[PDB]
Amino acid sequence: QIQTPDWVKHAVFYQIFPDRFARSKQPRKRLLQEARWEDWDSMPTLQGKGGDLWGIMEDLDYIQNLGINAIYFTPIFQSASNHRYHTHDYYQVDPMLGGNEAFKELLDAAHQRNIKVVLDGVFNHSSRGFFFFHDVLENGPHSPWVNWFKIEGWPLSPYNGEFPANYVGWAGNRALPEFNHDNPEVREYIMEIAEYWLKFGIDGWRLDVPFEIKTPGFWQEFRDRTKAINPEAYIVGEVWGDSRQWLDGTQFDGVMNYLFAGPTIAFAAGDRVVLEQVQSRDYQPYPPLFAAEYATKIQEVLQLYPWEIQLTQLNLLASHDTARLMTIAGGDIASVELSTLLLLTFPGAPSIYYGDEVGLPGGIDRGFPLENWNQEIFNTHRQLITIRQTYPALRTGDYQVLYAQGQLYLFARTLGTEELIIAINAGTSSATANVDVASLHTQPNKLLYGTAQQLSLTLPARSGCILGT
Amino acid sequence: QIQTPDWVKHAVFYQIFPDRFARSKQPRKRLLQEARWEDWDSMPTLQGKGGDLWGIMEDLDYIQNLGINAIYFTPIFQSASNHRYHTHDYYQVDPMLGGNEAFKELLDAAHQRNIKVVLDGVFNHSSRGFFFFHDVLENGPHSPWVNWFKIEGWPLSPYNGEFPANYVGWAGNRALPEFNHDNPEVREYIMEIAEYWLKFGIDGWRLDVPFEIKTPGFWQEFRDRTKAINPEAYIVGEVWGDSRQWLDGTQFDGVMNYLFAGPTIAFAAGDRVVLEQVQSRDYQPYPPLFAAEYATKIQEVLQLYPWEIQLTQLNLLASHDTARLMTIAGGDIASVELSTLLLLTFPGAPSIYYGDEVGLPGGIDRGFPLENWNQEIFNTHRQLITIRQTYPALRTGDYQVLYAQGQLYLFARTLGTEELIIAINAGTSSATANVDVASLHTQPNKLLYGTAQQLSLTLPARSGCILGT
Repeated sequence: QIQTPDWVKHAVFYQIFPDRFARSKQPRKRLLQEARWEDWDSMPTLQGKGGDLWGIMEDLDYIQNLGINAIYFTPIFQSASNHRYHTHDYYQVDPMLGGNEAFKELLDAAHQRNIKVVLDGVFNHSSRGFFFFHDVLENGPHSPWVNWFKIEGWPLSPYNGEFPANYVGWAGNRALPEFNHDNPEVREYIMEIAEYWLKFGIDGWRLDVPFEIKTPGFWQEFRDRTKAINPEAYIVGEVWGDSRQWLDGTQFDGVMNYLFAGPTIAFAAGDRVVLEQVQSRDYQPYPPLFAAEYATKIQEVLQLYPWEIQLTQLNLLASHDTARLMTIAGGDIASVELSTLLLLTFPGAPSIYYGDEVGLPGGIDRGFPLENWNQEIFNTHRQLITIRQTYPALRTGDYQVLYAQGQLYLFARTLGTEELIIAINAGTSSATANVDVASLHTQPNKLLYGTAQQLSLTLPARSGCILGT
Repeated sequence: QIQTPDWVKHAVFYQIFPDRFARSKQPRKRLLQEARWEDWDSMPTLQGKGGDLWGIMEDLDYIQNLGINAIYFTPIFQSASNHRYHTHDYYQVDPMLGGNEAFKELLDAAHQRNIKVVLDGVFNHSSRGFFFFHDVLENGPHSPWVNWFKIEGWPLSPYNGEFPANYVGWAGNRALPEFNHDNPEVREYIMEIAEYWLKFGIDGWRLDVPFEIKTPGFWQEFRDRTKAINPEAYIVGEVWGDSRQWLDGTQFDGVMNYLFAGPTIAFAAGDRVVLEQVQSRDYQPYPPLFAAEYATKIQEVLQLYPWEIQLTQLNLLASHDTARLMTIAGGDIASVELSTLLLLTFPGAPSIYYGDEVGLPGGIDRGFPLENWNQEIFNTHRQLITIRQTYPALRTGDYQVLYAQGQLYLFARTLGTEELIIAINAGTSSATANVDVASLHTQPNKLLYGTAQQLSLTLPARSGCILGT
């Protein structure tokens, strides 16, 4: 029977790019932990400004105060500088980020505050330094691990672009050599990595481009071993698109729901979306949508997966891969507030991208959020998160479209007695809706957010509200 | 005040090339420890014959029975296949050898039997996969570790021999990129590696080509930190030649005494040395020596270093780097027995190269000794080791040349009351010596080995003996 972690159904996730989050407020002995202070100046690399895991641990005050109870990262394992997606050693948190020691301290500091931590697993490819590929570059045909990868001919040309690489790399890039997952050895190796970190204490896995590993039975085994070590462990696939193939209950607990992000932005932002700023590969926040259109595709999205899994989906509006919220919408604040509102009132776990909560800009490849806040946008986030953690219906309640006409959208979230009405007016003019709400046994008349069985609801332009009771 | 480990002064060392020592007598789950047996056949690399650390642990019976009480290895850290001297990760025992787990079991099994273990430290250079060099190959000029190595210009050509590497490699080889030890960071990194394994439990360090690291103060610091973790830890430099520079008491406890090996072989083997089989870079077992000549250069070698250090020298007759004993002497058994005799009766710790003890051949680049023994040569070894562990004088006693004329050599080892006379007749004919031995207070007349104050000693051709009392 389909079962997903319960803590996830009630969590608020917060995606961090550690390299560019926060510096520690203290001089840190990263890498060379034994080095004495007198030598500090002699050591240029240690002495002299990127973000690290110390930093995040130090800013747990801020993160918790925002209302966050679970942070998940981009890839943090040892890898070359500015290339965290080209794994060198999966068993080691990168030295510059503070290594396993710094990670262990952050991990404990988080758990002490009851904040979960999920890591990114880049298992489709590694790097040219990854040990077993290293052995292949050194021994060629004689290397015993040739069959661990996808070699096409000899000789290989790892670094000289003037000659054919002769081995398959992600997106045709030599620095991203792919794994031969069909090989039961490669598979066993991936599984053992997954198990290790769960034993270490992480609260589960983000899966990078998991749809590339096509070996049948691969992800069910992944789920089996994973849950074996931690039955409450959260397995999220980063998949852009219909993810039914992996959401049958035997693989992931959910995916990063870009199917939610596209329509939500296309409706809240409308024709204000800055096209040259949309990572069209991930989501489609265009063409602009009218209330009735947002309503049908949203319901279509809500009946795509089993309800238990829908509740553990990772809803988002941005990621390391896309532009920030303020940027995708040409600085239109209302687009941010309206979008965030739909995000924090959607069934499934919400995910806030670090920086968005302070109105920080960001195109498709900026950081250090705690360094000019957009107070308004910040308050919208904190307040909405408090409200989501205050009413169970907003987390695991059902979802009912009440009204969707023109540019005005109304739906209700209900759990037992609790009934909440959420309204969105994406239009440039004030609007009112007359609705026959006989599906509700109460009459939500109290404003829990914003300003505003027969109901007459009037909303100001580009505004949303939450009605309680 | 100069002080070296005491256990070393009474140990008998046994040099092993793990890859080619012994296979485990059991199917082993190296690398993928979690893999289930049903998959064994699906895993070609695991299922299908090199030596490993399991194997050595299983053959501790044999090693201890030989009389060995300390084994030291060639490089065993993670590295490409057939290239153990090109380190990939210093913090990991190579997967194929059984990893840290297998090493941990061998380490404990040895210590339970009171047998020490010394590892080889290759700190002058690493490999192209070594993480920080990896970062340099990936980021070039922008890599933050450029100054960790010896880059000469851009761009670098790591694997394409048709273009200049542009970075310094050991002996001009690109696969062996050198470290910039002058960099206090590189140095701190080396030191931390050294400390780690000592904390792990190893009984000290063999230092590979340490004379290449010229940074002043480097080896004194190495000694300081090392002994800090384990005051009884054995620091041996692999240096071929006058090692006074490093044997002043602030650096090594001793070196692999090739200054002993050269003359010893040149005398015991004489013109039977097979020139095309001598690694002339390490030692010079030519031209052949007459007794009187062996005597003067041996005394010259015995007054080269402080006595406390001479007692912890690692005397040997062969290494991974040279030809085996049976091979260097054209299969002349007497050369082996005579040489081994001089080795086991010399002041300082003796080192036996695995295979030599069974007459195994070996040119300058064969293994698996426990697989046709030369019983005679084996008995000579075991017996001589038993005799060395039986009389303290043979270990830490003084050294006095009694007679050296023609092809007949006599010396005594004395400790307190104990006085031992060792005789060598390298000649092809029977010989007798008349000596005035007034330096001794006893008259050694008992044969403890071999067949034979005024003394008349007669020795058969190509033979040696030990006289007790």
